[PDB]
Amino acid sequence: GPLGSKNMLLEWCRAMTRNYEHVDIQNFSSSWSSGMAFCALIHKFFPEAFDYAELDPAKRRHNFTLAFSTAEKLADCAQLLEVDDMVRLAVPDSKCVYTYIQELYRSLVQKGLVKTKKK
Amino acid sequence: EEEIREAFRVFDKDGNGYISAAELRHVMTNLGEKLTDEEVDEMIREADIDGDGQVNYEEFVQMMTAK
Repeated sequence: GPLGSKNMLLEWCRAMTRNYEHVDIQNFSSSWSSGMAFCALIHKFFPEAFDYAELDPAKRRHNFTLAFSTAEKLADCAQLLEVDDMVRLAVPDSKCVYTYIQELYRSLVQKGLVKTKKK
Repeated sequence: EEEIREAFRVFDKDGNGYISAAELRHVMTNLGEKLTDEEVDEMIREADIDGDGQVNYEEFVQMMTAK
């Protein structure tokens, strides 16, 4: 189904999900409750950001902060989400996540990061 | 006028205002516009496409309603 903005990012992130374990992005909500999803994505673009293998699902309190802060530190990502907010709610809104990844994606492409595959 | 917004709103499953250049062209041809592919590319070449990846449809809507 190409007719869907959310579908574009879904397959995009899911493509990287095949290169990870303990993570499965079914939807932009429940699948992000693990927190690791954020770090997995950031780690894929920034290998020198942190060690994903050293990250524990129980370290969710620091996981969100690590992902957000590092992304904002190396890619000046707009902090539309909060650590406390995400942990307290557990399940974030798909629109909030979409917008976060939206600007992030744009920022990565304009900096020649996502365009790592030409033809 | 809202029909144009809704047309893009069907594609934009979140309501942000940003879509792909590929989907954008599909909406333009879906509306049954009387513009050729050449003209589409003309406007496209005068916009941001191969830069950030997300094309704001709002710009096209306004432009279309002006002409």
